[PDB]
Amino acid sequence: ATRRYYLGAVELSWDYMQSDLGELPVDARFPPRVPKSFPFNTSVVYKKTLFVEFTDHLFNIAKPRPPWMGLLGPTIQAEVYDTVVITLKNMASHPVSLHAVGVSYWKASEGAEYDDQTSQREKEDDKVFPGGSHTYVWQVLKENGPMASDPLCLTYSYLSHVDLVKDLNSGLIGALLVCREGSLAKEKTQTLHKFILLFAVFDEGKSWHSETKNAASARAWPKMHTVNGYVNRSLPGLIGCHRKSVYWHVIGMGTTPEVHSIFLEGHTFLVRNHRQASLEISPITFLTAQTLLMDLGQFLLFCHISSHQHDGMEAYVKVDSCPEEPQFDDDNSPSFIQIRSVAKKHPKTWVHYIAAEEEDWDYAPLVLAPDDRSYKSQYLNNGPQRIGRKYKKVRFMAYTDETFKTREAIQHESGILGPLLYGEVGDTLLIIFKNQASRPYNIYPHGITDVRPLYSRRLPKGVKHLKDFPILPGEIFKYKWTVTVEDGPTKSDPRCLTRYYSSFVNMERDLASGLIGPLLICYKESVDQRGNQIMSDKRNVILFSVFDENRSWYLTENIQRFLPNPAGVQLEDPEFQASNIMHSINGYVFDSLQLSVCLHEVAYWYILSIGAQTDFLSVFFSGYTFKHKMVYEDTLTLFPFSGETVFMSMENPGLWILGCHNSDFRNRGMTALLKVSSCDKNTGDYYEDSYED
Amino acid sequence: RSFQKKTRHYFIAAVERLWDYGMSSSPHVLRNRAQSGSVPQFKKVVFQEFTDGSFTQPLYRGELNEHLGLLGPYIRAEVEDNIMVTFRNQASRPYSFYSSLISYEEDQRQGAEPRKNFVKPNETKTYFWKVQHHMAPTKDEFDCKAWAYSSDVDLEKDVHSGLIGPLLVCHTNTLNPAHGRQVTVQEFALFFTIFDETKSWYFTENMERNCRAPCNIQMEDPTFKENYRFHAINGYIMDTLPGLVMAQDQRIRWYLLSMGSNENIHSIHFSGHVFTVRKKEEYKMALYNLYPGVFETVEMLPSKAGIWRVECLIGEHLHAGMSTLFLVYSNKCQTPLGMASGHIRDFQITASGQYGQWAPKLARLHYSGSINAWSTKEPFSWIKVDLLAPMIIHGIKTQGARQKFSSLYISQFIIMYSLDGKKWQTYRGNSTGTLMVFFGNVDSSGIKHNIFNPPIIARYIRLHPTHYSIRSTLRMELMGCDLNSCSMPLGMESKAISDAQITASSYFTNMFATWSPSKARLHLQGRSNAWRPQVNNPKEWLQVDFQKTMKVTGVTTQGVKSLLTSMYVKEFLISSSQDGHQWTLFFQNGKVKVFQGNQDSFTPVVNSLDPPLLTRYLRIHPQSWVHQIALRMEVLGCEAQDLY
Ligand SMILES: *[C@@H]1O[C@H](CO)[C@@H](O[C@@H]2O[C@H](CO)[C@@H](O[C@@H]3O[C@H](CO[C@H]4O[C@H](CO[C@H]5O[C@H](CO)[C@@H](O)[C@H](O)[C@@H]5O)[C@@H](O)[C@H](O)[C@@H]4O)[C@@H](O)[C@H](O[C@@H]4O[C@H](CO)[C@@H](O)[C@H](O)[C@@H]4O[C@H]4O[C@H](CO)[C@@H](O)[C@H](O)[C@@H]4O)[C@@H]3O)[C@H](O)[C@H]2NC(C)=O)[C@H](O)[C@H]1NC(C)=O
Ligand SMILES: *[C@@H]1O[C@H](CO)[C@@H](O[C@@H]2O[C@H](CO)[C@@H](O[C@@H]3O[C@H](CO[C@H]4O[C@H](CO)[C@@H](O)[C@H](O)[C@@H]4O)[C@@H](O)[C@H](O)[C@@H]3O)[C@H](O)[C@H]2NC(C)=O)[C@H](O)[C@H]1NC(C)=O
Ligand SMILES: *[C@@H]1O[C@H](CO)[C@@H](O[C@@H]2O[C@H](CO)[C@@H](O)[C@H](O)[C@H]2NC(C)=O)[C@H](O)[C@H]1NC(C)=O
Ligand SMILES: [Ca+2]
Ligand SMILES: [Ca+2]
Ligand SMILES: [Ca+2]
Ligand SMILES: [Cu+2]
Ligand SMILES: [Cu+2]
Repeated sequence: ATRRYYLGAVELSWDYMQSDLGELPVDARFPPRVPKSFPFNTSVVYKKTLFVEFTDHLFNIAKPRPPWMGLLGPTIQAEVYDTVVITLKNMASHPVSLHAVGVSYWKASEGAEYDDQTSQREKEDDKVFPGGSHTYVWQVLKENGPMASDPLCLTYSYLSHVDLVKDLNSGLIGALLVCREGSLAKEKTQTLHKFILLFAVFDEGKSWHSETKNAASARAWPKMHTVNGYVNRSLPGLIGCHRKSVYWHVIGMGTTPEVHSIFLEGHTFLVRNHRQASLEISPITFLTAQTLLMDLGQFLLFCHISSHQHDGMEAYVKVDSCPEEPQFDDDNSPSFIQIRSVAKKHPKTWVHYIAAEEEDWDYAPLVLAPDDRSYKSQYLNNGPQRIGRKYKKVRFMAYTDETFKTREAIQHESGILGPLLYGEVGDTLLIIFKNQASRPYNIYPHGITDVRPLYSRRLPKGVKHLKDFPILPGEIFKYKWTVTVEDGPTKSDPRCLTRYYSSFVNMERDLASGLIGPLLICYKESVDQRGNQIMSDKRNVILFSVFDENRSWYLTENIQRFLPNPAGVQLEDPEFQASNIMHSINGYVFDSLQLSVCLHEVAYWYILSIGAQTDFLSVFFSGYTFKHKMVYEDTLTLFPFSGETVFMSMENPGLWILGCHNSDFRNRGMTALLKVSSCDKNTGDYYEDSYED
Repeated sequence: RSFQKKTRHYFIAAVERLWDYGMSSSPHVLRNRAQSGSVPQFKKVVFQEFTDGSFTQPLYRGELNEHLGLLGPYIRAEVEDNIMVTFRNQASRPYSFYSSLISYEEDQRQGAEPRKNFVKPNETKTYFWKVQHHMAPTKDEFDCKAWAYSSDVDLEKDVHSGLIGPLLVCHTNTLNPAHGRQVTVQEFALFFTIFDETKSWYFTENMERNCRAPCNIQMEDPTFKENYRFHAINGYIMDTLPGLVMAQDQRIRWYLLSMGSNENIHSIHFSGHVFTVRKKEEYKMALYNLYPGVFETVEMLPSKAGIWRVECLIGEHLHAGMSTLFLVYSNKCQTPLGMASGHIRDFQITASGQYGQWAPKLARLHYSGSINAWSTKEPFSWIKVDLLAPMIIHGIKTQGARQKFSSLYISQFIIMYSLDGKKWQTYRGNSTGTLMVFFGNVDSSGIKHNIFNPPIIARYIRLHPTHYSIRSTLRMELMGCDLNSCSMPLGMESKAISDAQITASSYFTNMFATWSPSKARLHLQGRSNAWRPQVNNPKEWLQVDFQKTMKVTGVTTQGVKSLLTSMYVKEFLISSSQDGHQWTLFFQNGKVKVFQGNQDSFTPVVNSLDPPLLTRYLRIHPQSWVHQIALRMEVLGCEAQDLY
């Protein structure tokens, strides 16, 4: 055929309901509870209107269709060519239309009301009205298909364009997909894994009536954060298999720069063909992806950021046993007889006698300037109610003499960061770690998945996942980080995705104080390198961060010292607050580092950001400004979604004095900048093979 | 000693200007009390190019660069060669040119950035690098890159008051060797963003027009906050963006170098239009969330014409400007405007002189002794036309006339256009020049069929004889295709419509005569060529089983002229149907609309149709005949959805 859909707009009311659980399928159900009427400790509700179902005309009114949805306007899947047809009946008060975004039209579709020389009956369905039900038309074009390089199905949607703003916010949108020819072939017989998330910011407090003067109608107040239209862990549906994977259909939406990020307390995501686990999502995007679902149980698919949590956005996703249908110093380096080149494949486990102790740190040592300099000084130079310059925090060290070895020492060309740590695929990590600070903290890696404290997969008597608890009081614990491939680089991605680790004594706070480090991840087996003694090769790391001492467990121990008056100082006001918020940029501020990059020094920068939230522009501006390659080569650019990351090849054929781009409002002349060098001389190698060691 | 091996120089500077929008204001005092009137103006600064003589000559441009927004000039450049960017200041704050590729900068105990910083105004300077590959298009197509330029003095303060540059590139044998860049397809750069002002130029700027409007709390915070916020691409809040002359069916490529503050993450959309992109493959999309500072180019294509739009789907920043229509056309029509055939009435015209009865009421083959064309004299003459409305023009034709012995023509003219007279454009075109110098004829019956394409638009077209033979003069019938690319023949004449699809009532047949509708098409001739009913009644009807539905922009009529007694059709009506069983008369302004046409037969005449009918079947009935009721004809339309 060429299938025809019939859409409505029944003005119904929303729940954001509770219960969740399941419902008991096929022959005999019972949605949970049913304790009668009175105050179910009440569940606020607003009234909206969303596109709908129906086989012809009918009345209807109630709750949601296929559990995992209801809200989400009716999904429209389609093959290529076989044209689709609609017919919306505005059974609502809003005159709303229907757009399309991503296909063929004829002006007989782009629901708009602008100067488009065409006149009515061209602008007819380009905007309907109450009670009036008007028909729609558009085709699936060859110029609209996949790209033989694109997954078989493009995440697309639609909605009523008669003013997005006072529309969307009520429920104007559904799912629209297009995919390779005869496709009703294998979807109509196998993949019940046709699920489509819908991260939205319904501002239901902009779409229906006004007032403001702090008893029959329906509305209350402000913002939201949801998914498919649910919140606080709620939202039924969502179930995947074991050995098999799933396919995600996302759709941004928020009618305002308000962004929203999202991980999966359980996985790594696959877009394009790059591991990214984070669904870096914008105010309105159509990002598809998937997930090789190993393991089992339920994971908190949720929005990871700032104040988007308690406001919802969190939604569980379960998995289960699926059916089965089969038919002064320096002088050492030994030597004997060279075996030509020497193969010897497979992996090996890395060692790390590392720990985390206290110490005061400063973002100096550069110029000063009192009174006047009310910027580059509210920090580095302390006052009667200012301390800046140096604070007492705690980082990660490789330690040179504990009771269990060492192998450290370090240059400042990599700030407070944690002694970097490679990770070949398959390879495994042993991180003999021990406290050595005041308050017990932890150390977990954010990029891996198999993290069981070797010798046994058990856990501190009572507990669940080392993160949330296993604090260590001044104790010492042995860790094992094993590395599958799931944990690392595809093909389409440059091998070596940046990463990081830190405490989870809570799941965040400690950090700010100072605990942090990088943790690469890569793969290869052709022809490697190295060095010897105190000489590395992949020490190109950088990470900007928002360190708010106003939250470090050492604000008092810091103050009572560096601060004149004992504790007479003020409580907390926008005043000194922001005057104690130094910005790292690798923990250094304004200037330091300047790095040691040479001429033609083919570089390989591993970079990321942390601290506070907000996307970030960042670049190289020097004796060449500089470009790099995130596949394609790119300008003054680098947009990492905070608490997120990506590295980058930076073949360095430039020069010196590199304003290291933070390129963002206050951040610029508040603290960041930085520089880069341009050396010369010193090098070796060997003719045709390997030898220098 | 004289050959060549690649290099490109570009003259450019940073001048200040005035900035606004709008095209609908209020009279001197049409409301004696107080209402509107104002016109928010601004003192921004952008990049301009020329030759060297600063102002006067020849800081100039225009034409396919209409859409250039504030944006500097398209500083293109293939690969491997060298960018020669000579720059001159031209305003306050010593701004500075810059691009991530200002690479290959000597070095030697100096500072390629700590020194080349800013350039005090007045004083000028140049920058000149090599086109290294570590900065350019790849094996994975999208033939031209999209780099960017702007001052690195304060870095932002600058950027805001305008001053922005789109430096693209391409690879080797790719750009029209000499005078031109690419063209294999069309290139457009749309710079999305959010202008805030204040955090911009300074003093005077933020000081033009002062006081306090309706419902104010204070200033410097609760004042007209989002008022000084421009939400626009190339700075054209509201569907104000200019230069978007499309080209139905010509691969296209957009350079969407966004940038801005930290809110400017505008997820762009192209009103009903998909496309492709690359980053190591043919990844396809229909939206693109340009992040402030990004750049990415994209390759789409218009399958159909009409007017569409583009806008940050971010409800707010959209419902606040940022959006434009890109008028695309159908190169397949270039239909004649009819300056030979009646239609365009003598009414529409004018020049500056009749110079002897020779005048605007004459043009294109009109033959009559020696009063068959327009003419002029020595003065810097000029002729204008008013299509009665705006339309697209694929091009014009031109001729001449001889007076007794000596002959008259023209040899080169310049064209000017606009949409209200008030405005006036001295049309450039492809080839270089501060204007496009065309070419005339050189005798009567020249016919220099020129052809804008870059096609033009407007309602008014002027022609200015730059050179002529003894006496300027001419005829013509310039042709176009109009707004939403329509108005072109449909079968009938082209015989592209089965004479089995044209049924009708009375069809008098004879022993010589045989006026079966099968022979009822414009200009047609032959044996019993035209249509004649059994007998001339005041009703009758001719049918056209159009088959597939259609959009009709109008109809043309005629009438044979047989054996010493020709005959036309003056008054008449038209029907419409969705099969041969239901009809809907075409009423107008009120009841029926008596269509007036034909005053002879040796010519064709046509009726408009304020409200374009559109059906798969069309009937027609005449009223005020002449001698008899003959009719030959054809319609007017442009395809549109069917099988429904
Ligand atoms: C004013 O400026 C404008 C632009 O700013 C200039 O106009 C442009 O001129 C160029 C010519 O130099 C035009 O480009 C032409 O493109 C056609 C393509 O026609 C085919 O495809 C059309 C749709 O494009 C798709 O298919 C293409 C397949 O060829 C493919 O590349 C593309 O990516 C698309 O997917 C379709 O509408 C047509 O029906 C047709 O199928 C091309 O044919 C032109 O010439 C080629 O030349 C080589 C070598 O001479 C031939 O070997 C090829 O076969 C082509 O044919 C021509 O040459 C043969 C003899 O070789 C000749 O017999 C024939 O008549 C052709 O001339 C050419 O590349 C571009 O389209 C114009 N832009 C516009 C407005 O559309 C003006 O030059 C400039 N000056 C003026 C007038 O003011
Ligand atoms: C989703 O989960 C969220 C998790 O917090 C829910 O937030 C809770 O929302 C309720 C009301 O919706 C709050 O109830 C009130 O709590 C206050 C105590 O805190 C307030 O008062 C202090 C006083 O100084 C003030 O500083 C705080 O800012 C608060 O305003 C009581 O005094 C009131 O009587 C009332 O009970 C909860 O406090 C709040 N939880 C938190 C964060 O503590 C959210 O409502 C849930 N919504 C969904 C999606 O279901
Ligand atoms: C030095 O800078 C001044 C401005 O700071 C330049 O003055 C302009 O000169 C041009 C002609 O060269 C005039 O058209 C402008 O009106 C002048 N601007 C004004 C009003 O200041 C000057 O040209 C520069 N060169 C010198 C030294 O004369
Ligand atoms: Ca319509
Ligand atoms: Ca419309
Ligand atoms: Ca923590
Ligand atoms: Cu969020
Ligand atoms: Cu926006």
